[PDB]
Amino acid sequence: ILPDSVDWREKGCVTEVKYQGSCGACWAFSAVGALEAQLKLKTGKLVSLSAQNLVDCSTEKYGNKGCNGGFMTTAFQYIIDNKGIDSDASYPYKAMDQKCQYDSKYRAATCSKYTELPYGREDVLKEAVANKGPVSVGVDARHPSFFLYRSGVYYEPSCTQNVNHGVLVVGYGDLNGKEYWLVKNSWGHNFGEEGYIRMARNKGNHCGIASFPSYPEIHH
Amino acid sequence: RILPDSVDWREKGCVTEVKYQGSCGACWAFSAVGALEAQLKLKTGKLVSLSAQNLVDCSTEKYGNKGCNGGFMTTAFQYIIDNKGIDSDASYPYKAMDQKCQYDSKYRAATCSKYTELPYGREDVLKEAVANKGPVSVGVDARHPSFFLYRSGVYYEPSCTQNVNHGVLVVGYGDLNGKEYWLVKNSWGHNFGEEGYIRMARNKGNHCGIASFPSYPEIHHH
Ligand SMILES: CNC(=O)CCS(=O)(=O)N1CCN(c2ccc3nncn3n2)CC1
Ligand SMILES: CNC(=O)CCS(=O)(=O)N1CCN(c2ccc3nncn3n2)CC1
Repeated sequence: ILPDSVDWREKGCVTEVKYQGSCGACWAFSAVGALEAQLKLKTGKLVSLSAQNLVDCSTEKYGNKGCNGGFMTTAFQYIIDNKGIDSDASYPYKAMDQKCQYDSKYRAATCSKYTELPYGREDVLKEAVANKGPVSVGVDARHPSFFLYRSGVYYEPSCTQNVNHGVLVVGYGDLNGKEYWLVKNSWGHNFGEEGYIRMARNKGNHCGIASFPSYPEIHH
Repeated sequence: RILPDSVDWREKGCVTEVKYQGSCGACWAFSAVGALEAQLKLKTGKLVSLSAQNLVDCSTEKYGNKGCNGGFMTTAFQYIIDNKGIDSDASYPYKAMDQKCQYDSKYRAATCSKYTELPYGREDVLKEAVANKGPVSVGVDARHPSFFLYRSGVYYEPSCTQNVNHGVLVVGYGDLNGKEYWLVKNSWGHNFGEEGYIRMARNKGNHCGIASFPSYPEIHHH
């Protein structure tokens, strides 16, 4: 039986909200956010990981275009193949495409594998969030309502399953019986609920939130 | 590692005739039914072309697909799961255009119980899956002039990228004159390449993104 509500912030597995700026690196923030929780579960250390390392190094060979978009799964595969990702501290975020400056001397995390959840299954996503950790997802954020969101459970009638924005599901619950996904965004601490959006849950895969979920894992 | 050096699923009667998608970007749909066709043959002993048009018309907005304007092999598989079936090509023929969903369970020729996405860019994992499970849905970069003009041998395009735009089916692998290849069934009719097939470079750094996004469906016992 799954818990009615989950929040990975209460378990000390979620870093401060970041600000992607004018660089379309949401995919990179989504991927490091998921791995940050698994690093905390593995080492007891909460460490922001380097989104810039993914933008600069997980490039053409991973089907990624840095500030012009990419994939959380191919980010995870890069971390696998690369045998690490640097700390945000050692490889900070500049909101630009740069030459790969990865250095193994600044490795903060590894990744052994990743798992893609089945298309559109909100019950499978609930299990994964309860049982495994925060989950990288794509949502359709290409509606003005997403940008103007301030508080409560987000529902956009024009929302589609054509997802274009990488974010991190860090929990779920209900607001007076209105069910939501708790979503960490990468638009800084002033966006929505101090960087978070509660997106309608069990509403026919609303904005494609359960379209393409994935989570990484660390060996041991 | 421990796989056969060559595979060709046409030797097992698991591959249908090459199809012609025409002026409709339904390669995703052809890729998906092609993979499921092999699994249907392995399960029931019968080779039956399945309805790419059924996917175009029915596996739509909900599945992140745009019919003649592109889609995904995985969300196609998910549609066949959710729908509990896919009609035969014969009952629901291909028109190279977007139509209203006309799926009818009276003409169901296959089901799907699950699908599997392979890890990004791992040609050894793709080899195992092709040997051990059957044909595999993949995306390739088919944007380069050289691809349209391919006639024979092993295709290697230095300008190829991992930006894939075209859904096709890996039906085998091997080596020709000291070049390792993937055997790829295309959906541009039998005038294209080797009666509708292209041999694409294998173990050449994930050439044209062939191993970028592989997937295969399965059919369970009940
Ligand atoms: C600039 N914006 C971005 O970089 C965001 C990209 S995203 O989060 O919107 N999303 C990532 C995952 N993706 C798929 C697609 C098919 C699939 N089949 N299996 C997995 N996937 N993943 C779709 C796009
Ligand atoms: C008109 N053209 C088409 O319809 C062809 C589309 S495709 O075959 O080129 N290809 C399908 C698989 N797709 C992904 C992407 C991300 C991902 N992450 N995980 C799995 N995927 N799969 C990429 C696109």
